[PDB]
Amino acid sequence: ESFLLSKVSFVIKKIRLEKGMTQEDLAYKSNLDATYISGIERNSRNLTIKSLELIMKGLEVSDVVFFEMLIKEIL
Amino acid sequence: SFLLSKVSFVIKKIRLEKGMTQEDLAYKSNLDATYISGIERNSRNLTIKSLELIMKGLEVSDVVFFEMLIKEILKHD
Repeated sequence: ESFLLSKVSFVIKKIRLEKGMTQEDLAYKSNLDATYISGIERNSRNLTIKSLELIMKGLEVSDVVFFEMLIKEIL
Repeated sequence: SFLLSKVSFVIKKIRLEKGMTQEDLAYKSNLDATYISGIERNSRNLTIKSLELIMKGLEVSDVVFFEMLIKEILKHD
C-alpha cells in the first residue's frame, strides 16, 4: 500500500464521521460517485489533488484544519 | 486549483532549499522531468502517490512538509 493514502484516507473518514455525514452524503456534497468514496476509504482508490479538494469542500473543512489533522494522524 | 497552487509551491521551495533542480528530483523521486516541471507551473495533476514519491525525492518528512504547507496557506497580504 501507500502509507500516505492510508493517512489521508483516514483523516477523510474521521471528519466525514465527525460531520455526522455518510459516504453517499459526501459523494453528494463533494460531487463525486459513492463507489469512489467507499473505495478511497479502504485505501482501494487513488485520489488526485482535485478529488481531494472536491472532497474538502464536501467536508466543509479548511485546508489548515485538514492538514493539521493529517500531521496528527502521522503522529 | 488553489490547493495545487500551494502544494506545488512548497514543492519548489524545498526543492530549491535542497540545492536541487527538477531533473534531480525527477531522478531521486523516480518520476519524469516533464511532469516535475508541469506540476510546478500548470500544477499538473499529481495523485497522493506521486506526492509521496516526490516527498522521498525531497528527503523531507510528512510533518515538516505539511507544516510548511499550512505556512504557505497562512501567509498573506
